[PDB]
Amino acid sequence: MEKKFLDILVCPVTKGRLEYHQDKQELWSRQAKLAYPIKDGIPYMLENEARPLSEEELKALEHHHHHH
Repeated sequence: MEKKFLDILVCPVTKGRLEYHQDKQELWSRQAKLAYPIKDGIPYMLENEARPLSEEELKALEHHHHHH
């Protein structure tokens, strides 16, 4: 039942849902068109460290990615 516990990650502005993927530890947001970096549990939603997503990536947010 351990969801909505650590699974409450949302954007600081749009406050929409986020799903993380390992390897790069990136948070993808279509609602913000950005991607946030995670440093071992330290999300950097900072202007300097937050990077935009490409259209491809944006388009690949039509559904959950690597959730299954």
